[PDB]
Amino acid sequence: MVLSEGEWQLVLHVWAKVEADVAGHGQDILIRLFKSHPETLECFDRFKHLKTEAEMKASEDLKKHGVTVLTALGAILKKKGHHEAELKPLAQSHATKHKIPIKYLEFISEAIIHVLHSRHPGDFGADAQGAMNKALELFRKDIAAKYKELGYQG
Ligand code: HEM
Repeated sequence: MVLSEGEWQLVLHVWAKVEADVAGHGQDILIRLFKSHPETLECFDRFKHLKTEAEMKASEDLKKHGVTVLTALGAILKKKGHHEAELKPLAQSHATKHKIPIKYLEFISEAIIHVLHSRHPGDFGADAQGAMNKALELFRKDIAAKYKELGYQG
């Protein structure tokens, strides 16, 4: 994959909006993931009992984890594909400790796209959606290659 500089700019321009309310984006993303693909909730021992959207919005622990996820993702996107150093510790933990399959990274990618549409209509048009899709796909493909370098099938 090779994104155009334009595509990267579309990505980073919408990312600036995410940065204006990182915790709100993070909550909405994790909640949308858990709603759309409930099996994913089982991966979080401390959260896995939460039932309703309002319950999840009140979890300080879920909100903190959202920030943690989006901070790491932000640093990776800003590398414009030159993210081997940032991916390594993340592949390590997600392959070996959390045991997350690549398909669940696909599920969270869908949730990111939904939330960006939900919070930023007018500024998340087809072109920005396409560029964000491509950046997230690159991320997932590169993680999957890292898993295999560690000897794991993601
Ligand atoms: C954009 C995609 C993702 C990013 C950037 C991301 C990032 C992170 C970061 C930075 C951490 C803490 C440090 C670490 O353990 O490596 C973490 C922990 C974790 N991640 Fe992810 N992650 C993503 C997707 C997922 C998905 C889809 C799942 C499960 C469905 C998952 C499950 C977990 C779990 C279980 C932990 C440990 C949580 C805790 O006990 O506090 N991750 N992730």
